[PDB]
Amino acid sequence: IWNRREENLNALRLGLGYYDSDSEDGEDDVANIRATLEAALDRLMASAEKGNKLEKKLNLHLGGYKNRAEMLRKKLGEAHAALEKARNALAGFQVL
Amino acid sequence: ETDLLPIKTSRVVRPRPPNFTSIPSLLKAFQDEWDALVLETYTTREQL
Amino acid sequence: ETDLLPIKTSRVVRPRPPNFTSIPSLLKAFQDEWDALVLETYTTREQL
Amino acid sequence: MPAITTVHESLPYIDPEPTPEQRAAAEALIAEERAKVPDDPYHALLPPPLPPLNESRHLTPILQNELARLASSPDPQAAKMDALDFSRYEAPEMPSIDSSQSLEETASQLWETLKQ
Repeated sequence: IWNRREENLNALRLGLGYYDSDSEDGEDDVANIRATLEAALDRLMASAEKGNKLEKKLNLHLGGYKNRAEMLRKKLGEAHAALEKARNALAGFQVL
Repeated sequence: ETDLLPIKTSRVVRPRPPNFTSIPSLLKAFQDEWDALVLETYTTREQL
Repeated sequence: ETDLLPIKTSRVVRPRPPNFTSIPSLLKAFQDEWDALVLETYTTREQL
Repeated sequence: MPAITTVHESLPYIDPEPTPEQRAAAEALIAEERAKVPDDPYHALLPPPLPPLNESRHLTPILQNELARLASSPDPQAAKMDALDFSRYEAPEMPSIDSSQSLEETASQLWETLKQ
């Protein structure tokens, strides 16, 4: 019965509590869908504002750590290149 | 550890579709699958 | 009668066909592509 | 390990450093010797060449196609692939439901906006 309800009525239609079984008018369903879309847009805007504030706080907290990690990665890459050059020079020096 | 017995059978060779022959197509398919899964989870939560 | 245990599949979740568009299948394909690229890069680095 | 086994009577720490004119004369003699006989592409000291993308045992056909697409670009450093649809993850605006639009089409547009 639940599968038949989820197959006849859409999952988006069944997910809203304003979809009455006796409401056969499409205008009422359209108005309910518009109200649900407006509420979802407001909730998404509030969640996006909260996430932006949290991301800004985390960036202000860890910008120095990120810069130190980037500098360490650049130093590690330079050290790897220097180690490869030194290994090639050492092999050439041993052959010579 | 003890109540679960592994099954040793032949590997299910999933056929690669010709549409998923490029990295961008596979990435788009994965993004569409993730969006569909997120929408299904949201619909299931709303229905619950 | 004793060493053979039957296998039953639960129908709580929806039946997902074993296609290449699945999230685990896409993740496995991406991992295989990354492993192949890593092996090719390692061979090229050794040759270089 | 290098495959160079030639022995040349060179003592950099013992013999005097050659002058730039002497180095130029030695380079000219080496160039004359190089022009005397053709170079051998099948030399034992030279390693084998790199195999093609299709002949690589580790490169996949999709990886070969991506490598061909990258090589076809005039600037491989700036060759950026096409991004995915990131506009669908943004905030969905209210759709402009026209007065002449049908109820079913408006309901479908509202359902798509609600799903987004």
